[PDB]
Amino acid sequence: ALNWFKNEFFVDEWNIADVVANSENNYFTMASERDVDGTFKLIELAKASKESLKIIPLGSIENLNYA
Amino acid sequence: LESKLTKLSEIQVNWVEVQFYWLDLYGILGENLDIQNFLPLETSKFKSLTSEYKMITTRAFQKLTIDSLKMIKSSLSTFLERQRRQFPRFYFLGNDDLLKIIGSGKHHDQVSKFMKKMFGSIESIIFFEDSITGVRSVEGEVLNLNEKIELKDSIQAQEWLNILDTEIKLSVFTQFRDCLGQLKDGTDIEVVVSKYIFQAILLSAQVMWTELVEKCLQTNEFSKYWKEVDMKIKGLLDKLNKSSDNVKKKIEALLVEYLHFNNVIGQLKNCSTKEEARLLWAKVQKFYQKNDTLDDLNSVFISQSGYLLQYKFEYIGIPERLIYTPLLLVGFATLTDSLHQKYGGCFFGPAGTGKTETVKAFGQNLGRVVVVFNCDDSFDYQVLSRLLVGITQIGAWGCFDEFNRLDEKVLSAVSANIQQIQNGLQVGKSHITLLEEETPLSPHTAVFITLNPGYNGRSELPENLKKSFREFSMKSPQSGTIAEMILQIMGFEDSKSLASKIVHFLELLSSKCSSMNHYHFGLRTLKGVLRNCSPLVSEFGEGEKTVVESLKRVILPSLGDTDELVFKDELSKIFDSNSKAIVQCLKDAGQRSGFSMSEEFLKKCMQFYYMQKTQQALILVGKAGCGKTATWKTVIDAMAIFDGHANVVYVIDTKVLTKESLYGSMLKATLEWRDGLFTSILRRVNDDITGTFKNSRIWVVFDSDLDPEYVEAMNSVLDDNKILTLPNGERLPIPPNFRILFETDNLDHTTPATITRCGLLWFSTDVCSISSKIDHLLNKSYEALELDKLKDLISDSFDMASLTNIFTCSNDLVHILGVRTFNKLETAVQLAVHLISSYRQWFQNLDDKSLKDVITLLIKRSLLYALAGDSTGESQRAFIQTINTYFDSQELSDYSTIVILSFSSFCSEIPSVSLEAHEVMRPDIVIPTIDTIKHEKIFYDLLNSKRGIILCGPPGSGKTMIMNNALRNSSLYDVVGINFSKDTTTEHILSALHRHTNYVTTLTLLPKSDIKNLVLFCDEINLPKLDKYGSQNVVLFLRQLMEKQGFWKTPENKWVTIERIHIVGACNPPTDPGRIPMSERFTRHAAILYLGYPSGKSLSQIYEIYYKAIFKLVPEFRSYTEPFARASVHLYNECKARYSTGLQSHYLFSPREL
Amino acid sequence: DRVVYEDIPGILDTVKDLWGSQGVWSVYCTFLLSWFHALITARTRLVPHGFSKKYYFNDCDFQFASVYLENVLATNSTNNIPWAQVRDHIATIVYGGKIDEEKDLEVVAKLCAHVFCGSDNLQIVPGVRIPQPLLQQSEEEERARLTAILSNTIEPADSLSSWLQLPRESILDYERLQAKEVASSTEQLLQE
Ligand SMILES: Nc1ncnc2c1ncn2[C@@H]1O[C@H](COP(=O)(O)OP(=O)(O)OP(=O)(O)O)[C@@H](O)[C@H]1O
Ligand SMILES: Nc1ncnc2c1ncn2[C@@H]1O[C@H](COP(=O)(O)OP(=O)(O)O)[C@@H](O)[C@H]1O
Ligand SMILES: Nc1ncnc2c1ncn2[C@@H]1O[C@H](COP(=O)(O)OP(=O)(O)O)[C@@H](O)[C@H]1O
Ligand SMILES: [Mg+2]
Repeated sequence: ALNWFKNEFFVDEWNIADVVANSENNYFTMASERDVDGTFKLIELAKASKESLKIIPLGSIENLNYA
Repeated sequence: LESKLTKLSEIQVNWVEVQFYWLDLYGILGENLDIQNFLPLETSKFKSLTSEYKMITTRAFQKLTIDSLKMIKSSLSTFLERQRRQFPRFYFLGNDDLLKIIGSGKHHDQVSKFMKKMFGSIESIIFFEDSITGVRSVEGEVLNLNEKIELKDSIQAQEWLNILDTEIKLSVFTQFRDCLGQLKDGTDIEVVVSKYIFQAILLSAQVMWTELVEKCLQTNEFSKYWKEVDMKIKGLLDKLNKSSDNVKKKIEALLVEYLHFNNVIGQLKNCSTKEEARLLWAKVQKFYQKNDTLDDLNSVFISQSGYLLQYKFEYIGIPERLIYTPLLLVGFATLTDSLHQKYGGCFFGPAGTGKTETVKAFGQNLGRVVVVFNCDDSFDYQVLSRLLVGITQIGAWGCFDEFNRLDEKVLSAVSANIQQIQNGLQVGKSHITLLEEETPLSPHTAVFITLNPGYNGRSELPENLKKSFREFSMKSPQSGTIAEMILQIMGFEDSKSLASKIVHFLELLSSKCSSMNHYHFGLRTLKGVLRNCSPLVSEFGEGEKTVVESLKRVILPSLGDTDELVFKDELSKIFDSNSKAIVQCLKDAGQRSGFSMSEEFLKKCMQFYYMQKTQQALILVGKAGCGKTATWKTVIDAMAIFDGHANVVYVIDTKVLTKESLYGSMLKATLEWRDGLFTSILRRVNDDITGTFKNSRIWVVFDSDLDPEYVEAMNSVLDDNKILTLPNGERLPIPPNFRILFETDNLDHTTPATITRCGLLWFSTDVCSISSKIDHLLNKSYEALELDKLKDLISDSFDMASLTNIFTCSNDLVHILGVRTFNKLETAVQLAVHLISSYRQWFQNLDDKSLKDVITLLIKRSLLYALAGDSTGESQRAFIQTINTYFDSQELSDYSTIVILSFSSFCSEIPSVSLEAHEVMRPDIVIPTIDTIKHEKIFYDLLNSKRGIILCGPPGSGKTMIMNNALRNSSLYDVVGINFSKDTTTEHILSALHRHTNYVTTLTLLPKSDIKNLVLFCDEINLPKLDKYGSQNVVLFLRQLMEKQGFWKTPENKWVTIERIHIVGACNPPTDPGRIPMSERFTRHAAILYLGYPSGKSLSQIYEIYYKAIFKLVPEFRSYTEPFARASVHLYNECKARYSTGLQSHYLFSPREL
Repeated sequence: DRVVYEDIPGILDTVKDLWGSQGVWSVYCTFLLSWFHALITARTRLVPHGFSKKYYFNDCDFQFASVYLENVLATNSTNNIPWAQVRDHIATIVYGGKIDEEKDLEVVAKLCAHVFCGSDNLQIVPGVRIPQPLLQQSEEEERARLTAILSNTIEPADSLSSWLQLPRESILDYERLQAKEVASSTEQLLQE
């Protein structure tokens, strides 16, 4: 019954690839709960888009300067 | 003469340090050729320093140099980094050790000292006529190299170290090949044990076992091979009793492996079908061998669950082999699963389950020593990355024990580095880029982490880091199998039933005891029980008496009051069932120390001695002032008497010093390591320049609370690793004679990771009686000073029959700053003895009755001001009434005193005060009342008794006033004023004494003056705030000053001595807002005086004296002094009553307003 | 631009995603592993009944299980596939490594026994059935056959109970609580 509204009215859904492709912004923010990380989706998207990701974790001054 | 000797010793130490530094400099640059051209400016600086050192040496033979050398050490950082790059195992050595090993151009004996640091299982190198014959393991095993290494004079350390490293692998492979060929010839392993090293025999036996088991698996027969393995195990068990110690260790480890072989074959025999047998054989680890490889070191590979790993053929020695439990095999399987894709192995679960040991055993089975690191808060991103580039170049298997202890920022930051290492291993990258320098990546490296989640003060790994590790749960180990196999190996005739009884007893003790937080009865206590039962077979035999005695000696001291009865009942239910010299030595040590050997004290001393006999780290827990320090000091004295080994003790307070001062801190400006205090002590013990610590027992006592953040940095020290892993990479071993003591009052905040590692002694009640404590205190006070006649008078007057009822009556009083009456005896005894020794001058001109009455009056006064000195006026009156009734004796009243020997009162002691008009603004003026002179006299009497004084009372009561008024009329004491705040440190106290004291090396913090003592008046002592674990830095610092009489200097880790500095504290009631209760371990050392508000009549009299002094200016209104003062006092009282703290927080009124 | 990443709620959606993200027995084992991963990740959301705690299964576990399956199929060229070995390794080492409890290990082993039973006719869900590969198909033909099997599946409204083999009481409790929370939130959202 909860999903009936989505199945009835809205006839389209957007995944991460659709949001990245259909947005004019060059800056994106990703949020998730603890113990769930979605960087593999971004790596797969970069592989599909034939681009290169530079994975820079933050937390230290050396990584901040590198970033 | 003593000062001259101390100066000569300091000059000798400085000269020895300068000579060692110059010898290292001469070795690295001053002697070798073609080494001066790398850095020409540093070459010229080294030439100038060498010329200065030569001139100084010529002047001495006929400071600033050390400063210049230390300045040019920073110029040698790049050179040392390149030297570490040349031989990658130098990352485990310090800079001074690196200087020593490079500078040994022709000595070639300093490298055998650092074998243990660099290699982990080699303690020395066997030399023979300027050549290397072989290496010697830590356990004493001797490995002979295949070919002798020829050494020259121009050769330096790195290339001969590299060829020795390769020769060790070649020798291990050669011994393995010879042993495997001899086993293929058909001989039994009992003759092969006494020929080759343990690792070769282990690998050959494993290869033969897997080949024969696969042969038996080609068919469906296992009984013949199972019986053959059983006879082999019986043969090794028979050979165990008739072999040397080295062969004993070798046979024990082979027995572990053969018991695993027999277990696997027996499990395979009981399989119903072929598929179950095939699955079981695929699950267990198998040691195959390539027959077509032309490379020798890659010819043996290890298979488990399909995946393949390569044996490295690194020297292991004869390690303590672990019992093969099913959890161990599943852990090996998941480690192989993680390492197949070059990931990182990970184990998580509660402490004492076999995680670090499992990783080490996996490394040993894979033929390499696992280098284990103990992570800490100080491990920043740069330090951890330096450790990673140390272990990637070497190729060693790095285990990061306690990975939760890292900061969350560091855990997030090193995720890129760990992913880079994993990707470089997976894709075969030759060079990885870490810390902006391209370093080679050895294909043998791996990373392991063993976190312990679910504890306080531990971070959580981010998921982008946890996705790089394959974690496995290690919640429940199999203690039954471990106990059964260990008991079988040690020679116990009944092993299955005995191990089942041990495990059942431990389970029932865990289930039927009180729910205290320090009761952990897991795998570590079973290992301790077995390790204690191993020596006991000489005097008890391999049976049930041995295990019963071991269970008692391990578990009983850590139990409470009723838990001891539960232990005795359960030990009687499950199990069926001289020490004269040590007891005599203990009694002699107590007699020389002045203690009274009761049943409780002797029982605690026996428990301490028997538990330390096999345990290296101890915790002593009990009430404040229950007898912990006396216990371990008496036992150490008895140890020195009984064994003849001298004892050195280092009492360190853990929470007074910061971690950077305790362990150490890298200086980020120059990347230079600075030794802490415990690290400095350990390094001095390990180096042993003078040979003093060779045959002496070293005790390090941590006399403070068990902060997890402070103690879990020593996790690798406490457990079987016995290695202090520093951030810079140094691996300081713990000698067998180096023991660590933990003295604490509670275990509320400590973790099970610390309690389980250390043997624990619990003090349920005080170890001394009340009268025995009084007698010992009297003896100490007598020794601190006719004398024989006066000693009998005080002791006879201390009648215990009235004293016990006096103490019972005193227990009912209301005491501010609550201290047990067992702890207040020092004030009473020392004050009474000081008063007797003060009035001894006029004790030769009076009769015996007068002497008895004066002594009784002084003892009654001391008992009053000790037992009820921290109570209100009405309570003090009630207590003086009850001490008068509970003692013919001279009566002491509320104002009784002795003047110069006659008894008088305070009403005749009041001096007339006629203040001038202009003297009101002088802050040192005090109007003498009864309470003022009484408090002043008792404060001066307590301060002359060499005791700390804590003055308690409401604000504006007159604590600082009584301080200044008592100390103004004396030329023997100076006063320094320190006002504590919410955020006060030890550095503020030391800064307030920098202009008042002198540092003299006779170190000693003597007062600046020569005739006047110094009094440290600390105000608002409650104000310094607790940390997140509930401890005050300043309060423990002042407790250290009062009790131990000194402190450890943070920068040069040296001990000072406080000689003529007294401490007086001023505090408010703890019920006041913003005030916190201080620890009783500090308040135990200080006499407490309660200074209350003056009475309304007394306030009116004081301020009518003030108003008369004022109205001396206006003579026509001198008749209104009393109404004005009474009006002002009434106004103050009504303002105090009406406007309370409940309306506003700043509505605090005092006589300061008046 | 803000994107919140979370696991796909549906079971069939998870199977479709894991299948579209990718001899013939390797394809068959990958299909079975994708089904098993979807079922176990759907079971993880039921905190008090599906498991005894909150476990998170991610793409690394699927990658390791797939690598193990490929290694088993590569090293056993006799086509006597050790399904018991695969069951034990996946339920104990790959997916059961993080499992700290014992009943959860039992339910993971039962899920592996249901999915990786290696029978000719496998009823992984009450509607769909996965026949084993034949001896003359191709890789592309096998992929087409398995995606045709997946496409024809229609997920019933009680997939949290009928597909996971669970009693309906806890499923009804969980669904009722979630529906109540969402409906109350949108009721107080719609009133103003
Ligand atoms: N057997 C004994 N005979 C005489 N005096 C004893 C005996 N045992 C302990 N005492 C006395 O008990 C007092 C307090 O004991 P101790 O110094 O060992 O305290 P502690 O356990 O170190 O406490 P804290 O945490 O306050 O430092 C000492 O002054 C000591 O003289
Ligand atoms: N077969 C075995 N497996 C695991 N632990 C064992 C075995 N035999 C003995 N032990 C003992 O169990 C203890 C496990 O400690 P460990 O779990 O490694 O500490 P940590 O929890 O810090 O890693 C060790 O002291 C070791 O002596
Ligand atoms: N002879 C006296 N007897 C009692 N109280 C006095 C006498 N003379 C002054 N006082 C009051 O005692 C106060 C001293 O308070 P003070 O000691 O400074 O507070 P604290 O105890 O918090 O340091 C003075 O403000 C003064 O008003
Ligand atoms: Mg550990």
